[PDB]
Amino acid sequence: MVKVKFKYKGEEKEVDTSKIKKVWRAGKAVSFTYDDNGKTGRGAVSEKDAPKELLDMLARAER
Amino acid sequence: TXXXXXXXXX
Repeated sequence: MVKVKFKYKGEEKEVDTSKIKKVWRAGKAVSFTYDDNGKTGRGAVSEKDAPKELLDMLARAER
Repeated sequence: TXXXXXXXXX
């Protein structure tokens, strides 16, 4: 139940932590993918602006 | 400049 708010192509958006699938660490940024109902959408934010639940998800995907 | 930096938001 954590929200993540990110800019996509100069457009503001956000989605639930749940809805997210893939979380990659790309330098200072967190890159990721999510399920926007049927389709898959892509997005990213800086590691500095990220909610704790996201960053936990990132550490989990690094095992 | 404004740099508008065009923010380019790039």
